[PDB]
Order: sequence, then structure tokens, then C-alpha cells
Amino acid sequence: TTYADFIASGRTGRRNAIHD
Amino acid sequence: SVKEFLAKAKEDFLKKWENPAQNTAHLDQFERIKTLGTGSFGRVMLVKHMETGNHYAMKILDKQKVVKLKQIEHTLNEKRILQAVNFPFLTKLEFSFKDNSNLYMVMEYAPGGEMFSHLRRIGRFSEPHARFYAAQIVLTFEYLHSLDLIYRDLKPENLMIDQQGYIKVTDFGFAKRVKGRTWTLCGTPEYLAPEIILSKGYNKAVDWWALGVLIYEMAAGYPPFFADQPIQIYEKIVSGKVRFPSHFSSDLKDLLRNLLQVDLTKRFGNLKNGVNDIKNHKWFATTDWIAIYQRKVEAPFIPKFKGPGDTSNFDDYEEEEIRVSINEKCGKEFSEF
Ligand SMILES: N[C@@H](c1ccccc1)c1ccc(-c2ncnc3[nH]cnc23)cc1
Repeated sequence: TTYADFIASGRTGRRNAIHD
Repeated sequence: SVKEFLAKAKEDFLKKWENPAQNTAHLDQFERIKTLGTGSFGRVMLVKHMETGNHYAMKILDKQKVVKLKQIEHTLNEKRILQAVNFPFLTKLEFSFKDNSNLYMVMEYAPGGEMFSHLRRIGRFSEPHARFYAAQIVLTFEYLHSLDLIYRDLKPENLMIDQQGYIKVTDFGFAKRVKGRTWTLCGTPEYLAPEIILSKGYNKAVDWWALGVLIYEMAAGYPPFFADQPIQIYEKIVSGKVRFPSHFSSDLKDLLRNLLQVDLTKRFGNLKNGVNDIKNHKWFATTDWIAIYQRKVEAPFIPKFKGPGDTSNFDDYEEEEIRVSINEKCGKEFSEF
């Protein structure tokens, strides 16, 4: 399931901003 | 009318924009209570103001760290904008000041925690639940955009829940007053519009794209474009394909197709009819926009409260010192702050 794939991913925590 | 309200709002804003408030408190007027969030872009602390006993959120930036990240101008933007705005779903600056080491911005404390926390724990929000929050973002963006402000970091991590279950859009570190196009690569990977990823000049339409991502994530429980690394995320975003969960209503799918639209001539929020394309969409049919603004609508979720200055809705972070050097750092860089 897509939910299972999300929960197993390394990006379920707080996501940082990006920049140059 | 809307146009009348915004006219008056702009007059209020511009007076503060052209004459920003500066040095309106001092660190020693506050008692530090708890770190509410922390990262490379500074931290937010719960503090108590001694003279009144009022609680506030105090954002603290290390001037030297700001310089190393090349965020000087962006930081001056954040402070200049936040001291000038006033809106039910924003936390304007109550005070700001600086010392030898740090920059301080003091604003209303939202005790309900980050949307991020509740969304992840609960898993997803019902469509009416998602819609209640989305409505408040739509109005906030209508406000900010009319002031020529672009926000550029919509996400659950930057949406705070107040005691009544309404939202505050916080974290204005990438907010900018710009009338034309702009070019800075900034935002958060999951929420970046195709224009940004492809290094084009872009405009406030990136905020409306971001709203599409938020609404999706709120209703689905995961974002429409996710992967283990940013690069894989950008490939998905530019691809021009999104999958919706089967539980998504027809109206929700249609709103999202029109928000997550790579083609700027068709993206809702950007078109001739502006924000009314969004406000008048079938998904918002039950939304009383004035009732939302007036905060008369009953929130579908209200955070658990146990008293004033309670912090149980926030995670626990290691408490670092607030160090103040005896030597002034970066004085000229931040002289207008
Ligand atoms: N998005 C976080 C955060 C993490 C690291 C650094 C800076 C910010 C965050 C933003 C705002 C608050 C916040 N909480 C409570 N009341 C507030 N008013 C204004 N901002 C807040 C808490 C965490």
C-alpha cells in the first residue's frame, strides 16, 4: 500500500527547508 | 466586501512596512520555559513576559549561523513582514529585538502544537477536517498575496493549532514582498512547484501549488510526491502525474488536479478570476468564508488543554543555552532588524 511505503520511508519526520 | 477589507488591510500594512518597529523589548523581560522547535534555521521557545505574565512564542536566530546559511536578507524579510501584518491566522510580532549574538521575534503562542504532530499521529484528516484548515490557508494567502507577499514554505510543520483548533501560518523565513517574478531556490522538497525545481522565474502561484500538496497530504496522510531522497521527489513532481487514494471524493480530486497543475495558465489561484476559482469550487461549497474568518465555525478537532503555558502538544527537544557574546556580531548585516 502507498501508506505502507510512506511509513517505511525516511521522510515521515519533520522535513527541513532546502536552499542554494 | 472582500476588495474593501483588503484595501484597508493594505493601508495598515504599508504604514508598518515603510516604518518598521525596532528594539521593542529585551531578553531579560522574558522567562524562558521550553524549546518548541529547533533546527539549522534557528529555534522557537515558549517564554513568559514578566510584566504581564503573558506567554509568547519567541523565535531565536543566531546571527552568525544566519550569515553562514546566506539567509541575511531572508531574515530581514521575515521580521519586516511579520511586524507589519495582522490577520486572524497569522502571528504578527508583538516584540522584536537583538543583542550581540541573536535575533529575537516574539509572537502569540499557539498551545495546540504543530499540525504535523497531529496529522502523523492520527494518520489522516477527514475531508471536512482537511477543508476547515484549507479554508484558513486560502484566506491567509488571499491576504498575503494582496500585500504582494509570497510565503514559500507551506507545510504541516509550519502550521500551528491554537486553543480553539484554528490555525496559525508561521515560519516566514522565505516570505518576500515582490511585485514581479522571483528566482530563489527555497521551500521544502515535497511542496516545491515545478517552476522552482526547473529554476524558472516564478510568482505567488507556487503558494497555490503548495496548497494542493497540503490538502492532499492532510486528506491522504502522505504527500502526493514522496521518496527517500529529494532528487527522486523532484523527478515525480515534474513528471506531470499524481495518484489519488480511492477514498478521495470526486470534488477533492478535481480541486487538486487544478491546484497541482504544472501549466500556469490553468493552475487555480493564478487565473483571471484569482482566488475565487478556489473559493467557489464545489469542494468548498459548504464553506462559509466569513464564518471561518470570524472564527464562528466549530473546529472538528480541538487540542487537549490542561492549563496556561502547557506544552504537552509539542515534542521534547534538548534545551540549549541562549548564549550572548560580549562582542557584537554581524552588526552591519542586521542593523535594520
Ligand atoms: N516549524 C517549527 C520550527 C522548527 C525549528 C525552528 C523554527 C521553527 C515551529 C514553528 C512555530 C512554532 C510556534 N509554536 C507555538 N506558538 C507559535 N507562535 C509562532 N510560532 C509558534 C513552533 C515550532
